[PDB]
Amino acid sequence: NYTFRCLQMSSFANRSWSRTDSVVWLGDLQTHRWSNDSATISFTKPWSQGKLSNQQWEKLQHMFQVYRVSFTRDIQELVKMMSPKEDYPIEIQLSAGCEMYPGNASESFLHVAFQGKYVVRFWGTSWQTVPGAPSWLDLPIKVLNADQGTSATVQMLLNDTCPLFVRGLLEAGKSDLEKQEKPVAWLSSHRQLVCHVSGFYPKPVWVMWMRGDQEQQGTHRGDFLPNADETWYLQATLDVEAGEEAGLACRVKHSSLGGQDIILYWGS
Amino acid sequence: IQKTPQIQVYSRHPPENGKPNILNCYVTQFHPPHIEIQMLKNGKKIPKVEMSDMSFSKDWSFYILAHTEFTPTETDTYACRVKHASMAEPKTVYWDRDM
Ligand SMILES: *[C@@H]1O[C@H](CO[C@@H]2O[C@@H](C)[C@@H](O)[C@@H](O)[C@@H]2O)[C@@H](O[C@@H]2O[C@H](CO)[C@@H](O[C@@H]3O[C@H](CO[C@H]4O[C@H](CO)[C@@H](O)[C@H](O)[C@@H]4O)[C@@H](O)[C@H](O[C@H]4O[C@H](CO)[C@@H](O)[C@H](O)[C@@H]4O)[C@@H]3O)[C@H](O)[C@H]2NC(C)=O)[C@H](O)[C@H]1NC(C)=O
Ligand SMILES: *[C@@H]1O[C@H](CO)[C@@H](O[C@@H]2O[C@H](CO)[C@@H](O[C@@H]3O[C@H](CO)[C@@H](O)[C@H](O[C@H]4O[C@H](CO)[C@@H](O)[C@H](O)[C@@H]4O[C@H]4O[C@H](CO)[C@@H](O)[C@H](O)[C@@H]4O)[C@@H]3O)[C@H](O)[C@H]2NC(C)=O)[C@H](O)[C@H]1NC(C)=O
Ligand SMILES: CCCCCCCCCCCCCC[C@@H](O)[C@@H](O)[C@H](CO[C@H]1O[C@H](CO)[C@H](O)[C@H](O)[C@H]1O)NC(=O)CCCCCCC
Ligand SMILES: CCCCCCCCCCCCCCCC(=O)O
Ligand SMILES: *[C@@H]1O[C@H](CO)[C@@H](O)[C@H](O)[C@H]1NC(C)=O
Repeated sequence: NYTFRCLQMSSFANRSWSRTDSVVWLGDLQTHRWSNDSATISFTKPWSQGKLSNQQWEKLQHMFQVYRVSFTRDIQELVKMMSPKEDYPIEIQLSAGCEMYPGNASESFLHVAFQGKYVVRFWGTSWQTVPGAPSWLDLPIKVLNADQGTSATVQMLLNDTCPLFVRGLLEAGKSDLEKQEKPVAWLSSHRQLVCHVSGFYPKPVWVMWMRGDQEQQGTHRGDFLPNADETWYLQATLDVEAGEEAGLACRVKHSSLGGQDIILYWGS
Repeated sequence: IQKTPQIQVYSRHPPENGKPNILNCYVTQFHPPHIEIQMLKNGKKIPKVEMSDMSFSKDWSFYILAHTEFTPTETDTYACRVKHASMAEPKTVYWDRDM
């Protein structure tokens, strides 16, 4: 499965200052950025245009160009109309895209948060507030639903443009998406032994403290932390009675290694 | 509501004294998105730090990754210092020399 997510972050500081910036991910690899400072959407991979021709990409970009200006005016007009019940600053985020599965099946989504909290989604043929969202959103969402053209455009973008575009990205970016990068590991430290594993791609990995053949149950996996070169970092820690670290090893299994696991013996 | 940044500092390759490497400062779980991040060598601002684009997670909180070339040695300390509206003073997290 690969999830394509277009993430928009818009900050409205006051009546005279706002900015909107976007980033786009296919899985864990960034494919676009769109700075406020930029007229056009920037490519972060040689395959960022997918299988679209320059003309078709221009048309898609044009639609976003119109949307970005339209969205900014819409929010600024909403805040004017609500004044002074809704104070600046305002932070709006939007996460839109689609999840691609086996066969050629996909599900799309479009969620919007206001001040850090999920409040609105597009679903089916309409925008809706989510339960718990502030009641002052009901009226502007009802008005947005009367815009049949925008509704048709969004239903096209979610149900059609998204999975089509992403199918093209998956073909054009195949060698980057299927890349294998090998982890390197190192050890450090009544106490806590730490096995650090860095540089692996893709994300699935198995890291465990071992005594010979026996997995040490008390092994705790840390959070996955990103490196800056599209690989991952993870530590696994084990609390051990002092003096009894002899015989322990960290073992790392990862798709890039074949069946040649990394084994790092403590104290050695 | 404001959320306070979490700061983790870790090395791209095994930290070996005298060996050029890359130090990361991953800053997560904050809101609003405006933030100032510096990486420090012996308590002073390192000039060329590179930053990822800001992005956000499923829970809507923001994250960003800072990184800088570094060469660890046993006479230098490293840190990541963050200023954000959620905190009255900047928060500094020192590299533990192991991560
Ligand atoms: C795009 O796909 C939409 C569905 O996909 C979901 O939403 C999109 C945004 C993506 O996120 C995707 O991944 C999601 O899974 C699709 O939306 C569907 O649109 C049709 C109409 O075009 C809706 O049908 C109407 O349904 C209501 C009943 O709806 C309620 O009950 C059903 C369950 O029974 C629920 O699923 C809904 O949530 C509601 O609770 C009927 O009353 C209505 O019948 C009336 O109108 C029809 C004409 O359409 C007449 O023939 C009838 O006799 C009645 O007059 C419709 O049947 C459907 O609800 C909606 N799905 C959802 C979940 O809302 C959209 O059309 C696609 N657009 C394009 C351009 O491809
Ligand atoms: C995110 O991107 C959006 C969209 O591009 C940015 O919004 C646009 O911002 C531009 C730049 O501000 C804005 O253009 C200004 O409109 C003003 C009033 O509407 C104009 O009066 C103003 O002209 C002044 O500044 C220009 C330089 O930027 C000068 O060339 C010009 O001579 C004017 O300078 C006089 O006036 C200024 C005060 O503004 C004064 O201090 C100077 O000394 C001099 O007296 C600009 O043309 C666009 O209209 C906006 N586009 C839209 C809304 O579609 C947005 O700002 C970005 N956000 C951030 C934070 O960067
Ligand atoms: C503080 C409030 C919280 C905000 C939560 C609300 C959710 C905001 C979502 C609003 C998104 C749409 C904003 C623009 C829209 O109102 C409209 O002005 C424009 C312009 O509309 C006009 O032109 C179009 C064709 O360009 C149609 O003809 C439409 O009928 C017409 O009104 N429509 C488009 O750009 C359609 C593509 C929208 C993609 C949205 C992706 C998130
Ligand atoms: C904005 C979500 C639309 C869903 C899928 C559209 C198909 C391809 C879009 C690629 C680039 C999108 C650029 C970011 C736009 C924005 O958030 O303002
Ligand atoms: C709005 O906020 C901006 C960004 O914080 C600030 O610099 C400025 O005072 C305000 N803009 C105007 C035109 O007053």
